[PDB]
Amino acid sequence: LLSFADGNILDEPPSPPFSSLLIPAKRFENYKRFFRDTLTGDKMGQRKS
Amino acid sequence: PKPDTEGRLEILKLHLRNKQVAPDVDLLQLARDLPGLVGADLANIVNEAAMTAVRSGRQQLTARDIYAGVDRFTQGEVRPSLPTAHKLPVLCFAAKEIGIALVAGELRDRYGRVELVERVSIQPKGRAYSRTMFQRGTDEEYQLMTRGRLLDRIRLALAGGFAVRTALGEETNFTAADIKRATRMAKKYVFYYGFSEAGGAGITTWANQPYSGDFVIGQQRARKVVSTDAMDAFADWPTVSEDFRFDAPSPSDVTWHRYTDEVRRVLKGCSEDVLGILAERQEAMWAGIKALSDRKELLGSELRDIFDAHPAATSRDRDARAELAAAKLDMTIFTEGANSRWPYGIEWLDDAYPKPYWVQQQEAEAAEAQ
Amino acid sequence: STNNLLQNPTNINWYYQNRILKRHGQYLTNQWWNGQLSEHNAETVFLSDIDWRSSFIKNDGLDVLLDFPDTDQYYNPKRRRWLLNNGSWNFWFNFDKLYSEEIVTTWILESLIQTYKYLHKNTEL
Amino acid sequence: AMENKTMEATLEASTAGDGGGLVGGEGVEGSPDPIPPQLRRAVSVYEAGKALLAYITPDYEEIARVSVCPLNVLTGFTLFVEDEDKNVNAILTRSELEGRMVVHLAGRCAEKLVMGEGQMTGMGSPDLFHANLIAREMIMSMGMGRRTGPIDLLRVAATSDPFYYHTTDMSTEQARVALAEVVELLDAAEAKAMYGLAINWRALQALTQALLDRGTITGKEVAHILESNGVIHF
Amino acid sequence: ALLAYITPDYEEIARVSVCPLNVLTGFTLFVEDEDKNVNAILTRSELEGRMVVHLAGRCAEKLVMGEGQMTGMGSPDLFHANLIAREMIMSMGMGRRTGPIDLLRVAATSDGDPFYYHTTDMSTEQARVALAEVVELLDAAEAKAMYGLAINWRALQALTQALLDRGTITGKEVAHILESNGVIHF
Amino acid sequence: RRPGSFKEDFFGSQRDEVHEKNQVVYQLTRHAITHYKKPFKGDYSLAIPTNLYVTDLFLKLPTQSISNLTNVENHNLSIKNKIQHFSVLLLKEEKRLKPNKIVEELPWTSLPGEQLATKPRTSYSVRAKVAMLAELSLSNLS
Amino acid sequence: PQPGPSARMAILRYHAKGKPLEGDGQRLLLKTAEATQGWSAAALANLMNEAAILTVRRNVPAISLPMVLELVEGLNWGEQAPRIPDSEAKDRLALITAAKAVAFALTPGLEPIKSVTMWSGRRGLGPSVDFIAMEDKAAMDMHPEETELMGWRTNFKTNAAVVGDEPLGEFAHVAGLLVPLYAGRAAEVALFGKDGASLATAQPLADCFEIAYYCVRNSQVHPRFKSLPPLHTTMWLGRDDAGRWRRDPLAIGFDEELGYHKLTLTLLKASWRRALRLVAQRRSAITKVAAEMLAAPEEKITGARLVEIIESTPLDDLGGEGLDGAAAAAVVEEAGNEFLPLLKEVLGQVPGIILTGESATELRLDDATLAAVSRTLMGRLDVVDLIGRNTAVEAAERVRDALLHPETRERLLAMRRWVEGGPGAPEFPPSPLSPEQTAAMSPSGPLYGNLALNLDWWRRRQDNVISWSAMEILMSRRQVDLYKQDADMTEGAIAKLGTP
Amino acid sequence: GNKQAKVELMEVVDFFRTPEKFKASGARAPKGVLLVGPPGNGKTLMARAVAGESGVAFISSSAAEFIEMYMGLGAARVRDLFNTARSVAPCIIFIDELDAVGRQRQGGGRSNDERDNTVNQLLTEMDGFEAEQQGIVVMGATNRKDVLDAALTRPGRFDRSIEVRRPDFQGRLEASLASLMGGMSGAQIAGVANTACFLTLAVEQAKFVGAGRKKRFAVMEASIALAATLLPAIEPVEYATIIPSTRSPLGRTVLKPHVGRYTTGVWTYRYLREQLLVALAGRAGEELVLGRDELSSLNQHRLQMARQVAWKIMNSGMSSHPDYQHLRGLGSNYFDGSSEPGRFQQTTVVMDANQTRSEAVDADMEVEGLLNGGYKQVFELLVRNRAALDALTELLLEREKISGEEVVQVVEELGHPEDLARRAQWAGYELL
Repeated sequence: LLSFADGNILDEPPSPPFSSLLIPAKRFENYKRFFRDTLTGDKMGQRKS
Repeated sequence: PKPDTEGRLEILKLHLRNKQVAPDVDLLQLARDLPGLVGADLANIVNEAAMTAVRSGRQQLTARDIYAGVDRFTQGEVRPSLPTAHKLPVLCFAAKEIGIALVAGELRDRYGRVELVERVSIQPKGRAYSRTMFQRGTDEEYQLMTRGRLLDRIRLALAGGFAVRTALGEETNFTAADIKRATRMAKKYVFYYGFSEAGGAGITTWANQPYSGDFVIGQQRARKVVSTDAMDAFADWPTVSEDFRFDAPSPSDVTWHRYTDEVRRVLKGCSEDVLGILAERQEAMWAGIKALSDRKELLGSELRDIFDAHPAATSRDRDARAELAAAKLDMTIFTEGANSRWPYGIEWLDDAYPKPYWVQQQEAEAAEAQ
Repeated sequence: STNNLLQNPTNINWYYQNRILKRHGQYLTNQWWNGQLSEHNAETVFLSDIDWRSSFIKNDGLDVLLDFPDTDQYYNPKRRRWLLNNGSWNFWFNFDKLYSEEIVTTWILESLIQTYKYLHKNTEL
Repeated sequence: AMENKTMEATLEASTAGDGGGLVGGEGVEGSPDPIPPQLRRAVSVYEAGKALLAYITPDYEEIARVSVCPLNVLTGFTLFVEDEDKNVNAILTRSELEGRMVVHLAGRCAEKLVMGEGQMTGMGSPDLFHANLIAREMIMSMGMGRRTGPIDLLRVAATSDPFYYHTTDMSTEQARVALAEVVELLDAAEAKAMYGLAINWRALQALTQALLDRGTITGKEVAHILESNGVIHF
Repeated sequence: ALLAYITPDYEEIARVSVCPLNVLTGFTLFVEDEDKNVNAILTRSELEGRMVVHLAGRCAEKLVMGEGQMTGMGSPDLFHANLIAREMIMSMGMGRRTGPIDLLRVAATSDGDPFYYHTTDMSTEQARVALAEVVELLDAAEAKAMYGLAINWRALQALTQALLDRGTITGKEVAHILESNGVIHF
Repeated sequence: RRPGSFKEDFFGSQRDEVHEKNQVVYQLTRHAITHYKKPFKGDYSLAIPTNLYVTDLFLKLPTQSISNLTNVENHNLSIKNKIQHFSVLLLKEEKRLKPNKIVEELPWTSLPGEQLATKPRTSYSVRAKVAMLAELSLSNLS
Repeated sequence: PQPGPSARMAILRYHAKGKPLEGDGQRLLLKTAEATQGWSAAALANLMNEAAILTVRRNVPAISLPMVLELVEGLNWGEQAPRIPDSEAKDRLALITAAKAVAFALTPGLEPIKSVTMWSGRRGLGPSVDFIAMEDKAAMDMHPEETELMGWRTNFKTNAAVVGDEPLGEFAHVAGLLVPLYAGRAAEVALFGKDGASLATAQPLADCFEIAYYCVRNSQVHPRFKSLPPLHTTMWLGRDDAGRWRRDPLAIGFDEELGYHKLTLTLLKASWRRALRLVAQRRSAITKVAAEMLAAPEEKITGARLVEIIESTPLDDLGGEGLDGAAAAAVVEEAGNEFLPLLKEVLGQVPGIILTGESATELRLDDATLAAVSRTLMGRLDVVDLIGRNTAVEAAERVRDALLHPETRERLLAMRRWVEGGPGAPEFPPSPLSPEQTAAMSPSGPLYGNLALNLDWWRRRQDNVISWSAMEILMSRRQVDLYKQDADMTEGAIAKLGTP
Repeated sequence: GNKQAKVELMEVVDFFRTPEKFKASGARAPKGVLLVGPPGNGKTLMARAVAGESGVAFISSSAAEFIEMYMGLGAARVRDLFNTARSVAPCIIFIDELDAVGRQRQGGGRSNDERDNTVNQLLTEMDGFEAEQQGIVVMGATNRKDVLDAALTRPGRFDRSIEVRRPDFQGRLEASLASLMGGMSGAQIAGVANTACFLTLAVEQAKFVGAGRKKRFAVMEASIALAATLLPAIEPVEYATIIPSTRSPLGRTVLKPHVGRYTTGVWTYRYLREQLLVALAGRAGEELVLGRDELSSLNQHRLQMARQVAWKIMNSGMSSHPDYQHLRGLGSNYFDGSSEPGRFQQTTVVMDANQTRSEAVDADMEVEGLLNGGYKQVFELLVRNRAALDALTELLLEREKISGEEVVQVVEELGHPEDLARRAQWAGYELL
């Protein structure tokens, strides 16, 4: 029952359910674009989108 | 526009224009020590001061009735007092406030940045068991946070827990809140303000700039009082505009280790200074604890008389010197001496990280070429 | 189209249409600024009633728009729990994995061996 | 009634959708109705060890009752009474925390000593996690670590996949040092618990037999049994 | 198409198109029958045959054009063969060294793929053993696909020439070409 | 159930005297360490971590440890979603809410006004999609 | 729906009645129907109306095509916007755009360049390189996916780049895109120095890495990983509700051990050296393009004029110390891009090889035979710097091992002939190392039944000691010995095969 | 004046009253005008002038007044207004604040049903089954270009996208002065004129501090101005002041902006390094003058700016790392559409594929070295120019607003010979 903050941002402020700050979600959308067009892809089996 | 300073003085004089006021009640200090309050609360404060003077069976002399009237609406209601059964709670919730006031007086000496102590209460009045009120200095002293001021604030944070530890001879949970406050203040010291020596000039590659309160949404209505928020949010300039927010890349584990080591160094230095002060003023601390247990509420004036009446015993030489000795902490600073080039005292780093280029430049251009 | 086994031997058109035609056939003339503006920081210049950006600069005339870019965002969600890379691949706390697997496989193998040894003597049945 | 309220509160947190084991005596799948003799012997040994090591620890919460399988629940229950006037609702000392760690490791140490290392059941897991929690709060939160020192490392991020409550962002070397200190505190508490249960073996066995015979027992009978069997105090 | 035709109990080829309307694509379709398998039991021979059929395209590209003339058009087929191999090793317990351990499960998404995979976090030793089994299985599938193309070289030449000449060929015409030019079923 | 450490750490916020804050911290520490398996004080409270461990232990399927893979957060998973939540039917399903998905990118020359006036902003603007997700999340919260 | 092209033609033809159109109105309607894609019927009616509302202040007797295009740009981009004021930074931006345009025109397998401009509309845009569009690909009838067809097409010429009989692979075709993106930085570094590097040429460098990462990892056409067992090292198993991807559980240390990052860095460094060579050799061409763009009526040059400048301007010497600047003289750093010298160097160690070139047995191998075997196995000859010297050496060893066997060599020559085609193609290549005696060894008659065994019986590699690293399991001992200096590991890369 | 909108307004009044040439050329009519631009530039005054020139009536109305709690009342009011317009035959219909009603008819909440009804009524009154036609022009006023409905901004209802903005040099001449008050709208210009009549002090006022904070402001701005003067590629100082504004409570030093750099985006590596120096100059001078223990929170944004410059140097492929020198940034480089058109926000994603674990430490170490070496360089520069720093501090304390010529004079009379020789070597050059 103890996290060690492995692969996330160090100081990430809370999001619209708790706060009204849209900065982490605005960065998360570009993170998802990165996860689309250089790995994973749109569908399973596609090498890059 | 809420009234303040001169307006608060005018409101207090208007509400005290028909009531006799003793000269010991500093109207200017009372106005500066009650920030953000309006006439619709100062009228109640003067009202309760008058009723407390009436119930006391005398005229409106001394500052204790005024302070009780302020406390009745800043820290609402009066809880039952601490029990006289067992010597634990009366000792803890006197030792923490005695140590905070003592460290405040000692930092008022030498440096002078720490404001004077108004009073220490240790009578539970709403949501708390003990208090230490600080005579809020004039504004424009809070519009800017200085390195020495932040160091003094970290010391004043650690003071209560280390005073409880010095009194009991034992670590308690009273250091938990002080550690929680002092770690946040030390992170602001090292990262955001850049007062430390991290990197050799104190400028780290990452800093967590605070955000605005407009993202809070909930905005719990505590109202009035205005605590150390007056020193915290006044010097900090928040973000307010998400379009122009800079957060920097998050630092790696190695540089985060170095930066948190710098934070630990700041905390260790402040903690050792506080422990040295409380070890050298044990007699004054114990006299203040006894006076607090005897008289419950106590003013900062009488505390200054007690601490002057029990000064330090010059040089403790031996036996009493063994309290100053071993009052240093055994906490580990990883990057102290030779561990500040690349391994940083880590035996596994070379088994995980494959020797960065600037590390190789440090070990080749500087080392093995001098 | 939803056939998940179509052959696309090249993806040069994706880069030509998404990184050259969309992006790098053009150039953005908003990269940086002076850093010393008339209203402290660029956020306060932006949230101002005066259009500081448009400024009459004789030193001929005109009102050339001196714009500052938005603050660039850096997302760095990298992994920071690297522990062991020489000899085995291990992150920080995976110490409860070898014992777990060497109990699971051992127990499953022992139970299967017990079942095989029971059913070996009841083949006629 | 107080024991029934506590057991009902735990049962309406450990059956909300599947449950298992904790509510024995049900006549359904993970709940044999005649609690087996080995299981009730283990529960009696666990609760006798906890009661004995709470009795011999000075300045501890005193025992009101000790019950074996309340509400047909496959664990014991010791009713501990606090002194509110002693340390209000705000004061914890290192002696109290270390004694609590010893008492919470006492049950699993007792069942390991009596039933053997391999026959220990999983009823000691919440108490083991509670002792680990006390050690973790002492090292990483209260700043009672010798090497860790006074720094705040835990930043509660429950905010309510693997269910993390605590969450820390410190470096791997500092995490290694802090968790080594937590491990050494747990080792010290376990060593003291085994030392107490070993030096009070006869009193532990008599308390186990008394719990087996009576089911439930009070504080005075616990004190009488331990003082009649020649107990050694800490 | 040749390996799908000679692989037993495989789906019937519907249409083999190589750039049908001057559009840069190529596909080999199969009839989506509602009988037979559906979801009853997946034999390891059936899964190995499917994996060989998936690797057959890149094996044919290697064996005809050379190692350096192969391109990345075989990536979805390589993905499906790798998924079949990993499923056999880590979900069905078909490996002798990993043993019957459930380290991978399939799940259906409630667009992209219609399914995802629940994964168990393995250690380095278990991951290396499972990877050794998967690599052995995939190399064996590549060898079997290469031999299946090797014993049917005249049929492969005829099918390639017919595809080059005609573009789009029905599965009935594919079967006619293979049986006329002589093919050896597995 | 009817619904503080992030406000004072990130947004400044404050507005709590350092005496009542310390009292709250001391009481929370005492409640977390002690008050476990108490008659009425530690009944169901989710502030005691051991109660949460008991619920996880008795209701969840193991725990699963940290993966040794890259481009993943801690386990074999990516980062969480930050913000949590005829022709007529075809159009309604074609543009309804678009929560997860992936936002497309406009060209640097943008699209000529008409084509920008079609293709909803949630599909290309990132800020617009995040604002819509924020508005729905706050509407569900309120 | 929105009006299409024919609907656009009909709507503009109907709404053009009552208005004077200059010259042939059919051409004007054709251009304004090609140039108004996505427009609505009311938008076309407005555009037709607004043209006739004009020609009053300007006093034009008839509506003309340049004014029609002026309103076409206006109603969807707003203000016409002013050109960039003349300055030293403007001259540098012209030089950067000229270098980018020259490297775009010199890139094989690219679409024709329509126009390179210094002056554009809108607010946040400056100089641009516009390529041909649909309305241009129509006239010169061309496949829409001609950019995808540009890889395997041979003996063609686009812009200023020619492609001969050897086609460009997917790897070389996409890796050729790095040079135009690096040319902006290379011009500033070659002409001014390190301190001349600006923020104008910083955006393409950040996409160079993702293009090269696709080239070396995702595309699966890198020559290093073609000889590997058919294992997918770049898998992600699904996306799941709430959109959380799952890495393949076996992929522990895959990217670090297979050297994807170092191979990406090798490709990027080789492309940067190629861009430096390009700016060195075409320095006068880039200066001429910049000057012609700066002295143009609309600060815009055409693609044909850019190609004419590139071909007419002679190739500058890449030597001569600084290339209008200094410290870029490093450009003389040979090249090391051809596979034939490396192959000849490798074959020289084999005794009795007797190499002639374009002319223990003697084995009188020709340059044509070596090139055919190398193109069949390795794939290409001029990508050695892009793929890495270790990859080139491993390929040379494979080509040598194939050349030592006459049957394999003749089969490779025949399949290279079939791939190249032409009148010399001897129909389908021969049997794939399975002769008629081994193919007749197992039809449905004699022997048989070995193909009926399960896949494990085809398991040709079996090791009882599984290594701690995936590179040892994947690659062979020689491959691990040649590679693994590209691996991202600390000291494991001495504990891995070929122990000293 | 009124930007270039006056030609369009002339066209509007011309085809309103005397078509002539438009009827000869075959044009029928504009039927809508959408004035886009910020308020304060006479948006309603231009329509009033158009109505006065055309000789038609004007009725003042806004879209907010149509928002009524009675359902159908706003649509009824719009219909009635257009019916009276058709009765008047002709007039000009003005709808103000269209951004409060006509915005994104997607549904949601119990406040937008009547709003959507009013937008649909406006749509069917501007277009629809031909019931008005004639010489009737409807004008709307918005502050944004395209935030309204697609049908509302469709070029059959509002087919003229006439844009007004803040006045230019000639516009401010019509309504030496325009150099001072250049960059604000006509309403603020009129307010400045009224304040000046009530009293160019009004321009300074439209565009409290004790001794210690004033000294700290003077030291910080003197250090920044001294570094900006001494560093070659940094632009010369325009002015420097320590008087806090209503939103800048630390005093500001403003440099002369570089037109070529701002237009072309050519921000060189040498300029970025010297800008990092200038950003650290305030902290360095404050530390040097007041001692380390008097380091304040005044540089909390200067440190953020210096981190921005260092990370932009790393992300722009200007670092000295061999794997990062002229090849890569920090990776990914995705873009987002900002508020105004033409403005883009850059987001960089760095995930274990664009960077290795040692490369992350290398980048952090390089940024730390850049920041700390820049601080040491600026500290040495201000140490060796201590006399000039002190003279600038006392001049700032005396005057509270100095010009760049005074800064240049103080530096050239009290500067270090090496820094002066470097300045004279790299002078004249407009530095790219």
